Amino acid sequence: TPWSGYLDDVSAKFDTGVDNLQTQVTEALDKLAAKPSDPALLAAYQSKLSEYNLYRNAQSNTVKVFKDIDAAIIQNFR
Amino acid sequence: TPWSGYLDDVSAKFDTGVDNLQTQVTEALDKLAAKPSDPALLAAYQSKLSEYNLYRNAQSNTVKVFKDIDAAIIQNFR
Amino acid sequence: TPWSGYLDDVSAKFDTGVDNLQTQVTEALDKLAAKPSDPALLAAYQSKLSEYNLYRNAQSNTVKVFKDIDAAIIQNFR
Amino acid sequence: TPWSGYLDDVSAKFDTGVDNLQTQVTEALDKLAAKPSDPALLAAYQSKLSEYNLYRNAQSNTVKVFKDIDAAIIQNFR
Amino acid sequence: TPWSGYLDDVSAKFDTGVDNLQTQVTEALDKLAAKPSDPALLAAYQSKLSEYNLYRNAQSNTVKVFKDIDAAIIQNFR
Amino acid sequence: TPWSGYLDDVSAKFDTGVDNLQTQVTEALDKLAAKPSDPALLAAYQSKLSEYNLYRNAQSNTVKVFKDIDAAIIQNFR
Amino acid sequence: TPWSGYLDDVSAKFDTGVDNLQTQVTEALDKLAAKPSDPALLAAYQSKLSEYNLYRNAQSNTVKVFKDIDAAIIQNFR
Amino acid sequence: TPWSGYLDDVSAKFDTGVDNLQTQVTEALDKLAAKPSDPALLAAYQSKLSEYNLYRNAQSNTVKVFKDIDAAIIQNFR
Amino acid sequence: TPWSGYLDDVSAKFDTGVDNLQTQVTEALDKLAAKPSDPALLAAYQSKLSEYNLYRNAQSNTVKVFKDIDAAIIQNFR
Amino acid sequence: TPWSGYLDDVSAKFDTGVDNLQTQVTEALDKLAAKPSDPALLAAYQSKLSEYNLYRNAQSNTVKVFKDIDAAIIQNFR
Amino acid sequence: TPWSGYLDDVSAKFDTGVDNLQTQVTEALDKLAAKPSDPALLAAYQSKLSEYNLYRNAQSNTVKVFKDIDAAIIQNFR
Amino acid sequence: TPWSGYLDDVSAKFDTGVDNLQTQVTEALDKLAAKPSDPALLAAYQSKLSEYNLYRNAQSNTVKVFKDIDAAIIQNFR
Amino acid sequence: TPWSGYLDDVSAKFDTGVDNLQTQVTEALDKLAAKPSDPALLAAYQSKLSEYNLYRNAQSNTVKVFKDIDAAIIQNFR
Amino acid sequence: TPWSGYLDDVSAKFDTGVDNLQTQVTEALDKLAAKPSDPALLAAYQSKLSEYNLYRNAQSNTVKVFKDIDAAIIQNFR
Amino acid sequence: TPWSGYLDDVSAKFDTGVDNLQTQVTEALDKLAAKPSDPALLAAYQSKLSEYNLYRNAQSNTVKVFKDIDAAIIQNFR
Amino acid sequence: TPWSGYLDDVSAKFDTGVDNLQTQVTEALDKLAAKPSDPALLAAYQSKLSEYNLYRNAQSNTVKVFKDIDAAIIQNFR
Amino acid sequence: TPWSGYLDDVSAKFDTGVDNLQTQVTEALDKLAAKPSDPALLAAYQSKLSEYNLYRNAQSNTVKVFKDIDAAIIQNFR
Amino acid sequence: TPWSGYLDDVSAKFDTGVDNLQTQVTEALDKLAAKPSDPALLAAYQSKLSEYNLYRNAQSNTVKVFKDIDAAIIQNFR
Repeated sequence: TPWSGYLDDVSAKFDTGVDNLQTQVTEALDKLAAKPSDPALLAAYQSKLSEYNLYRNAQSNTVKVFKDIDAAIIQNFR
Repeated sequence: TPWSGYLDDVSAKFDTGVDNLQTQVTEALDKLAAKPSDPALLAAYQSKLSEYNLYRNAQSNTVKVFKDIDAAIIQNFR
Repeated sequence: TPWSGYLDDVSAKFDTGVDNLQTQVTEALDKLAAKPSDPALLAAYQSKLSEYNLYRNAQSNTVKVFKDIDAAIIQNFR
Repeated sequence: TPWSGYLDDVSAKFDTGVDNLQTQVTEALDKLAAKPSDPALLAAYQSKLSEYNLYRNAQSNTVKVFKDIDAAIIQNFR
Repeated sequence: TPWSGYLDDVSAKFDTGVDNLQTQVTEALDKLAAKPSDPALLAAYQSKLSEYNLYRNAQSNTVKVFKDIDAAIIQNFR
Repeated sequence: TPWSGYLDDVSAKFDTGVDNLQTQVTEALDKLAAKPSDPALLAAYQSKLSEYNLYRNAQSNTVKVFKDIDAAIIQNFR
Repeated sequence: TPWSGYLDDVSAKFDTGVDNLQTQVTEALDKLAAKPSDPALLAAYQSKLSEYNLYRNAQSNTVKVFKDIDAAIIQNFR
Repeated sequence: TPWSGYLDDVSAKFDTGVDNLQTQVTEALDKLAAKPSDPALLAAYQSKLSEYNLYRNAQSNTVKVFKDIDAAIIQNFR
Repeated sequence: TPWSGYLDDVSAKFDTGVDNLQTQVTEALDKLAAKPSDPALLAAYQSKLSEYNLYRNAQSNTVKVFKDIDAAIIQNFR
Repeated sequence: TPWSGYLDDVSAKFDTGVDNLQTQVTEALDKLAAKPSDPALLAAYQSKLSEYNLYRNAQSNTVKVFKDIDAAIIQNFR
Repeated sequence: TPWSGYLDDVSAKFDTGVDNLQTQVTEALDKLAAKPSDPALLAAYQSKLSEYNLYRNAQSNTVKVFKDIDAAIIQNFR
Repeated sequence: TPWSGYLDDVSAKFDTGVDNLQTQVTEALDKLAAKPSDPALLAAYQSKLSEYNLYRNAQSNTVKVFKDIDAAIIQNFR
Repeated sequence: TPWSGYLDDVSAKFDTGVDNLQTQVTEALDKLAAKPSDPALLAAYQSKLSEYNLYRNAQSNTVKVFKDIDAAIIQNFR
Repeated sequence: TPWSGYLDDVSAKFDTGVDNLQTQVTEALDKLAAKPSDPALLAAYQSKLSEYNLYRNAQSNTVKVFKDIDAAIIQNFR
Repeated sequence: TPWSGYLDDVSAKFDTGVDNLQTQVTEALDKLAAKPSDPALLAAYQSKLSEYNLYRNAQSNTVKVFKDIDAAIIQNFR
Repeated sequence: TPWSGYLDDVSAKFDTGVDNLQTQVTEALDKLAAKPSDPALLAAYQSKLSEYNLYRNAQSNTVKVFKDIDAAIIQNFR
Repeated sequence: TPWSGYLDDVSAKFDTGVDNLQTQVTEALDKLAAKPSDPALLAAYQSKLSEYNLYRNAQSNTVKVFKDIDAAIIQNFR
Repeated sequence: TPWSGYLDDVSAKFDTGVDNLQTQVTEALDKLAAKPSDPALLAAYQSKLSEYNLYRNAQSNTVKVFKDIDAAIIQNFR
């Protein structure tokens, strides 16, 4: 079993919270790259890519805050 | 069950809001391509295609706004 | 009763200040998705969506300022 | 009964002063990780996380001051 | 009473400024569709439709400007 | 008498510098909404609205600079 | 009568120096939360909030300096 | 005296530059509407209307450029 | 073997997704330049060129988004 | 050797694709100007001139599209 | 003699570099407003206005860069 | 005569070094607030405000350094 | 000597490139207005007017392109 | 020998990469200004000008990216 | 067997408490250096590196405190 | 053999992790500068340059973090 | 001979490392201010100004680091 | 042979432990000062300078500790 600290648990709640968004973006890209002119594939890939962008930004900026909550507590040990 | 975020729900409200506009445009194109000289088929395909254009533009520009509402909130985490 | 700090009160003043803007945007989207070609539904949804964008941006950037007012006071404890 | 000194009492006044902020941040993270694109979940998680940051900073910098009040009195015993 | 923000008030000044232009275009269309060969109905419907086009364009581009005035002020909070 | 700090004085110099631009835009909108097809009302409202846009942007970006001049001086107290 | 030391007097000179800035920010927030799209309410709340930020930072960093002037004198008793 | 900014002065240079073109178009329309078959009235109204079209287009596109010169300077304040 | 990062893989999925669209546009141009008056060559070159335009725009705007997803994560390292 | 970019190569494929259409139009004009009443010279010059018109329009509108494909890629560098 | 810092000297090099472009635009506007239908006045005013636009944009964006060169040096004093 | 220490002399060298920059910014603001659409007033106020920002930052960060040079010498008395 | 920027030089290359086309159109109009029934004057005025139309369109659309080349470079200063 | 940094080398690779495109555009303009009605000169000048536009845009946006690669490394020195 | 004092035991509790965080950071760096554009590798390396930073800071500041607890006891021997 | 510390090893893992990205960007620039109008060269250079940007940012921000991990340990020696 | 410490030598290595970049920026500004519409002068001034920005930032942030290396050694004298 | 005490041996273990870091920083500065815009020279100089900073801080804080170990033993002679 690999070790997971608290920032790993905060980061992996977004990983387990979305089910297969990492797959659905790669699947919708492979459908779009086969035919980049279908409106139904562009509108589906816009929605999946614009959610993967907000997924990664929320999952990164949350880890950045809890790292700043912790580093300001460890600063007060000494 | 495939995962659906909030931009998927906003995009699929237009998908479920129109019933079979994705079908009616493809059906009216197949009737028009068989006979591209009937005024009744041209006038019916003009109406269906000009609604599919506004369908896709509204469904795309709405996802683009809610992606900008969200990305300016996630910007304020840190 | 759930706990509410000062940034919750600042954030919920915008929530209680608008009455049902969270509802009126979802209602106007459901009317627009049923018929994305009516000018009266597009002009009503433009106004509601452009107010929900300014609602969320003002409600987020205000919380961000009061969080920076507070964190610069707590910095001066030690 | 576990022993609690004076710095434990100062630290646990913040723990008992907030009711369930340690829970509400973990609950709002679990709601946000399931859907990191809802503006209502981002705006609620911004407020809860920005209060948990000020909670921990005030609860840490207060313990640090009272530890410096005490260590400068114990310095004057000898 | 439904909530109305400032962009709703700017949009509804055009709605209340014209009296029944939303009705007069629908009435003139119903008179024209019954007989699309009368010059008096075509010349009356041209005038009503060409005013409804300028009505919607002015009512939309004004909301778009005041949304850009506001979003550049909210940008300067932080 | 309400209190006015230095950023209030900088903001209200633009308010007192224009005489009744806040009125002239609302007056020209009410004349335009009554008849959104007159070229003389559109050309007068374009000029008033394009000045109100530059009025608010200059009045906001100036307050933002003097707030950054001050916050970098208060940073140097400690 | 509650006791007030010298750092209370330095802190309350800023409290009595501004008249009702603690009120004017809460009043301007309540006007802005009712309508977060009025440029006149955003420009007035920007000025009041950007003064309350400099008010609290100056009132905190001044107390921090006089606490360091005093603690370096009390250090020289022994 | 009503206030006039710089875009008002640029717009009113076209207003004062033509003398009574706003009158001469309305006068030539009233002469043409009384008799829309005189070649001398049609040829005079063609010239006046085709100058009023270029008058309004030049007076509008000039205000639009100077509004873009200014907004790109105010962008560089911050 | 040349190195390929993740943006190379996203860009080359469009390259491998279309088979020989880079060839079919150059072949249809060489057939059209030999005879730019055949309707069958113009209608075939319109379809191929209008797909190569959407191919390059989708393949470029996708790389631009994933470059912005990544640069906002690398921003949060420090 | 003069330099030739990609738009030069696209433009010169039409130049090399037609053999001597730039010559055949000038030759057929010189034969027609010597005798502008021969039906065989008018019918031959109609065909050559109507092909030179479609030659230049296709050769110009193709360069215009590839210039818009490129400028939207260079837009995504930054 | 009025004081001139380095950003004044950078801004006034554009002012002294053009001779009377601030005059030539106002002169060409006064000639165009007297007759907004002369092609020779429109083509001369297009050239003067399109140079005044690039004059102000270059003169503003240069001051903005040297202000950012300086503010990043003054940041390194402390 | 008011007393002036060494940090007063360092701070007032910037005050006497600029002649009337405290006046020229207030004069250029009063000219800009009367007409916030003139490019010549915006470009002059950009230069004056961007110099007043660097004036105050250099005059503050220099006092902050000499206060740290001195406080580390007074630390070595005992 | 009047100042001439680069767009003046591009515009005046067309002015100096044609010799007296501005004169020859005015001369051919004065000959045609004296007798608007001579085929030799109509055929000469058709050729001169149809060249003055292409002269002004090429001289205007070239200035418009070089103004867009420049404004996209000045955009990249900051 | 004049000094050339890395952004000079990136900018001058486009300068040396095209041979005489700066000359060929000025030569094709001088041929077009002498006769702005020849289709062969318009079609040759369209190709040269549309390549000079993409030349300058690529040469500018590349320098802008490498300036942003460098400024984010120099940011990490301190 | 190497000797381990009490500060070694406090330091090695963090070493044995994390399992292979010293390995997982080096493994995630080697995966990221092979492809520094994958969002899944950047988001995984952000979490591992931000935990290794808090690991080392907590493991260092704890040893620093227990070294100060001990040195103030050994000071009281004599 | 040149000396390499730990930050050299962290920096050179990105150097050895990409194979010849420092070469492929310089090769793709030399191909693009020879012809800055080919869509295939622009789309290949966009991908290589957007990966070199993320390469340098990740390789710089990682060295910056490990320098801050180390400097906070060396701070705890004394 | 003026005295030069080690930070003077570090600062003047950038001064002697660039040859005449302080001159080439002032020369390119004087050429650009004479004609702020030439693309060749804008593209040359963009490259020189964007190198002078990185010159001053690297030359300032390096002096700032070596001043922090030294001040942390002089801190350890006592 | 110059005399070397124990603190000289502790200080010179860092001097002999790094091979030519005192040279590699001076060599990388001389390469960077010749061209302060190359990303490869900035990224190499960042790594060398950030190691020279940790080299000097570790080599200074170690001498400071062993000087405090010794001075507390010499204190116990009498």
